[PDB]
Amino acid sequence: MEMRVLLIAGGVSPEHEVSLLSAEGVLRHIPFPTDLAVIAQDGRWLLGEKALTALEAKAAPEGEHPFPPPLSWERYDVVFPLLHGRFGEDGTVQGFLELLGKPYVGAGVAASALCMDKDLSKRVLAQAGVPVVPWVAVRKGEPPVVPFDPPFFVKPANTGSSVGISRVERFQDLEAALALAFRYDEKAVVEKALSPVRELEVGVLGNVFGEASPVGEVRYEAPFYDYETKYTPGRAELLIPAPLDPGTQETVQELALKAYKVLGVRGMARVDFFLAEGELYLNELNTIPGFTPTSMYPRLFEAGGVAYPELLRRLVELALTHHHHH
Amino acid sequence: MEMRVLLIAGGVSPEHEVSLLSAEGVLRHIPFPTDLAVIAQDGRWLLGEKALTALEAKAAPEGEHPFPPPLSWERYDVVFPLLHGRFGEDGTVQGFLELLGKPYVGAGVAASALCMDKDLSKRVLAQAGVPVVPWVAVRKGEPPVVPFDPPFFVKPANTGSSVGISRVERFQDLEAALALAFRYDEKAVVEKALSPVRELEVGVLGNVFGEASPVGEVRYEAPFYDYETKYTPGRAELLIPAPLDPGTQETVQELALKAYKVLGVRGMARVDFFLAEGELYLNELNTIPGFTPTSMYPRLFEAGGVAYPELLRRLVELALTHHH
Ligand SMILES: Nc1ncnc2c1ncn2[C@@H]1O[C@H](COP(=O)(O)OP(=O)(O)OP(=O)(O)O)[C@@H](O)[C@H]1O
Ligand SMILES: Nc1ncnc2c1ncn2[C@@H]1O[C@H](COP(=O)(O)OP(=O)(O)OP(=O)(O)O)[C@@H](O)[C@H]1O
Ligand SMILES: [Mg+2]
Ligand SMILES: [Mg+2]
Ligand SMILES: [Mg+2]
Ligand SMILES: [Mg+2]
Ligand SMILES: [Rb+]
Ligand SMILES: [Rb+]
Ligand SMILES: [Rb+]
Ligand SMILES: [Rb+]
Repeated sequence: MEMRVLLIAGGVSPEHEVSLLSAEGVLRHIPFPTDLAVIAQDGRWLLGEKALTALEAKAAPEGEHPFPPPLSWERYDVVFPLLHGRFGEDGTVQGFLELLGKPYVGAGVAASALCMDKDLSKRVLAQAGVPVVPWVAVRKGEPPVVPFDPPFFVKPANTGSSVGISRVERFQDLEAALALAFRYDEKAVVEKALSPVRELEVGVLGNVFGEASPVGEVRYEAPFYDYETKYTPGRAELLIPAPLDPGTQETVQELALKAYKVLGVRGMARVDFFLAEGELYLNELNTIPGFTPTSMYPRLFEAGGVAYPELLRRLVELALTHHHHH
Repeated sequence: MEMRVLLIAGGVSPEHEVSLLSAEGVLRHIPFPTDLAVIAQDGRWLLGEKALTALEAKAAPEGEHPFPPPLSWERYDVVFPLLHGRFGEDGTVQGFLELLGKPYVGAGVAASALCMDKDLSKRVLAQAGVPVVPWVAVRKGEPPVVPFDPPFFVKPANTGSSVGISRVERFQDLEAALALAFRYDEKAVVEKALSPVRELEVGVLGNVFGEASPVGEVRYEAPFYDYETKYTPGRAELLIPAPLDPGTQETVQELALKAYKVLGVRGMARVDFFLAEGELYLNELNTIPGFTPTSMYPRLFEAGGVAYPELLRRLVELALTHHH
């Protein structure tokens, strides 16, 4: 194999540890020679053997090299950013790689920024006619104006892994939920809580001609699909294909591919939906989905006949056929 | 407080030369010690004396240092990207500066990326209830479907300075218009042309919650506000305050601030509008407006009591305010 890939994991967002878990899964299956670079929680980079050491430790609070790191970029044919959340999944790292001129996996600057913002992505989806849950944006230090009645879900606008998210039952509890959310972002969303709800997820793979995996369903005992439920082995019930009538599954895949085109994604996405009283809502799109042992995206494509090494090989090829097209 | 500013100008977009002219304006009025760095048209950087030489020449086709440059970033307290268009105004350079950790002037990654894309920004604004002209996007290689009558304006979705824009009067000319646009972007927009039309502009200054300048109106003799009209001395007249009914000036300023807040813009924008048959349309936001001798943003704020050195002072201060 002449191909050489640079995997970047870790990061400064609250999903630092999740990103390192995703790295273990990708490195276990990727069929190209791949080097790891870790972004420690302080923003400094660990390279070579120190990055592997940090991987085993499953967290890297302190790094060695201030950005930009002394990394030999010219050794790598493709860069694979596996950095969930702010400063990784939101276009920041993508902007750096664009300036380096390196082919890289996944969505570009604008689609990455847009899909990380739960307010702006919903505006664009709603404008395209995609159903989304009623919501309002709230900015820090500005009084909330919620045209609908609780229960609410309150989120930092740029969150992942359910960090900073509250299920809010009483309006009295809103200001506490917003204040938690504002620990992670200057902007929060307040959404109408669907209850009861089923949670459906579908993977997409492609640049211009996205293709959808089978639909999967998540079930759990907790009050919502929270951080502990997402990453504690065994806690989440991952059902593939979703135990749903085939027509609803078809509508979910159609909506996912529509949203992928509307939001301008490339490389990959995991698209999350809610199903409530027969109605589908697109919840969000994640441009760098998790690859942890409890993550849906590699499992969805496995069920669709795309094995884990093949899935990773296709992501790397799509990175190269995007760049060549310019 | 000590304050040393690093100004970056030039860039790889078609607004390269415009950006160097903006740099001349900024350097003439900025009240802080400021060094220039130039991105040449080939993407390589010029530092120190070679950057000032590039600036004097008003164009830098070739640079010295491949990205990322050996620039002594620690010497600067604030970075001021003055790079108009693709790879300077669209979030890419902002993403690098975010990872560098330095305060920097103007909109962040997401607001920069969205305001540069004429299709995406119209989607968001239209959803938020801001009036915008009818439009469609066209991807390179796909057949356009334009569901309204000509005339049209055809544009690269990422353009600035009117580069690659055509007024299309008949369907037979659409193909040539789109081929022109696709030299500059993989996505084009086709908009319903308003005709006749008046053009209004408002400056915004601030972080997310902005303050609006007076409204200015641009007049010119050319068929539209094109590259030559924009940058040739005397071709464009700025009427400030614009001749509007009082309800209309207020509506323009409210719409600008609403769009600014929805998009989450920081630092500055110049927000452009159309007025046709008494109806307002928001045309675009520019997060790195021009500072050339014929540019409107410094004049809009001059008319609202904010002189040029004070405008630049507030932009640098806003960058630090956000960073803290
Ligand atoms: N409007 C809602 N109604 C019901 N449940 C919700 C709603 N919004 C969020 N949730 C619950 O919170 C979970 C996380 O919300 P969301 O998908 O917005 O967060 P995330 O942090 O972006 O997720 P991921 O880790 O997939 O990136 C959902 O899986 C669901 O359990
Ligand atoms: N829909 C339209 N109807 C009428 N005139 C138009 C329309 N779109 C563009 N124009 C004309 O084309 C000019 C440039 O359009 P636009 O503002 O979209 O380009 P830009 O390159 O982003 O401008 P800037 O240099 O201000 O960034 C307008 O100022 C106007 O003269
Ligand atoms: Mg998410
Ligand atoms: Mg989710
Ligand atoms: Mg513009
Ligand atoms: Mg304009
Ligand atoms: Rb997301
Ligand atoms: Rb809304
Ligand atoms: Rb713009
Ligand atoms: Rb449209």
